[PDB]
Formats: sequence, structure tokens, C-alpha cells
Amino acid sequence: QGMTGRIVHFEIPFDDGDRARAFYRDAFGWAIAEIPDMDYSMVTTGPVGESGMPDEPGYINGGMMQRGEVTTPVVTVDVESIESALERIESLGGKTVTGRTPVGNMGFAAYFTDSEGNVVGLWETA
Amino acid sequence: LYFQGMTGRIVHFEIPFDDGDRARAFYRDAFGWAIAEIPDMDYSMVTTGPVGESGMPDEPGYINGGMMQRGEVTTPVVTVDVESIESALERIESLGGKTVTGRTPVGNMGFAAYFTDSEGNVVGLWETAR
Repeated sequence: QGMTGRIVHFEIPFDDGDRARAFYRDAFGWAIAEIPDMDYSMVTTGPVGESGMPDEPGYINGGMMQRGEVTTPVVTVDVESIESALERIESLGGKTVTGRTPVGNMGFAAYFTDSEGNVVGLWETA
Repeated sequence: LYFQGMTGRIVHFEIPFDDGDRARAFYRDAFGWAIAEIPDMDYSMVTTGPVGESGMPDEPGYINGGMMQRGEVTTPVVTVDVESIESALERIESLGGKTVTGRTPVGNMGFAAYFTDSEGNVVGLWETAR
């Protein structure tokens, strides 16, 4: 709460999941877990608390997904309401790519393009 | 759960623009980001959450970033902190990645570089000078 606007998450798309996961595990030592029922791989880049959230400032965790909606890496902005945010984004000259979508029981995601045509994510907590 | 030292964290992002004034207004307006054009850095600093006296985030769970004229950054980039860009780029290439640009001083505090991962995505590296 009170985190509106913050960049809280990132996504990296892949063509070959096993290859991509091995690459990042090997290159940087990321902890990556495939989550079959959510169709993505959770990425942990730095330490987390008991709730799975970062336990120290200055970094974010993320996910890896099969390339599609995300054609290139995306950063994700926290908002109170995806519906309100998408309305505002369109009023300001951006465009919705994908509307509000549940992400397990954790929250809701969407994608938009900014004024420069870049794809950016939104996150609304459940 | 453990890591390669304190390295490997995603600590920064960059969003490229075509029209800087438009892009900065879009983000100030959409989300209330604090954005400053830095002299003489060809770079706009973006603060998405609170910072302390160090200027680094002082609440958990978010990162700050930058916006730049599209060219060296062509689509949004996330940046991995590493102990040594030289070492990281060597490792990356042995693992099927490729150097896009090598270790380059940025500002006064550190170095940056860009690479493609195993999947063709451009990703950034940051090395704090030690």
C-alpha cells in the first residue's frame, strides 16, 4: 500500500525455457522456480523475507515467460487499480496491450505501451 | 536460497524515448515519477520510490531508474549488479550470451555494459567502482 508508481517487478521473455533458466542460474546465480499452474518461472535476484518479498531495499525480483505478450523485457509498475490506471494511461496518450488479468491469487497484471511505444507492465495486489 | 555473493540483483532499469519532453511528462503524469535531466549526462534520472540521504532506495521492494534517448538502449532494459563486468561478460559469453557494449564508465561511481542473453534479449550490467 502507498507503493503506487513504484517499479516492483520485471519479466524476461524466452524462446527456450530450459535454456533461458540455465543461462540466468549459471550467469548470475538467480534462484528460478517453474510454477506450472501460473505458466511462468519465478526469479529471485536478492534476499527475501518470510513473505517472499525483498528484505532489504534496492532491488526487485521478477519472472520469466514464454515470449508473446512480452516480446522483450518489461518492468512492472504498481498501481492501486489497473482499470483506473489504464484509463489514465490512454488519456495521456498510451495504449492498452492486455487488460486486467488475474495472476494466481496474488494479484492482477496488465500491459500497456507508453507514449514512446514501449511495453510496460502494471501490477495490482489482491 | 543463496546467491553469488551480494551480486546479481536487479537494481536499475532504463526506458528509452523518442521525444524526451513527451516521455517525461507521460510518466510524471501517469504515476508521479520524479524525473530530473542530469547535466551533462544525456540521461534523465527517474525516482519511482523513496530514497534516503544516499539517494538510494530506503524502503524495500522497488527500484529506481533512468530514461534516455533511444539508441544505445533500444527497448526497456533491466540492469544486473555485478562485482566485475569483465568477469560477468566472460561468463555470459561462455554460456551462450554476447557482449553488446563493454565496460564503460558512467557518471562518477561505476561502470555499465550491455549484453544479449541466451534468448536475444538486451540486458544491462552495473559495476560499482571498488
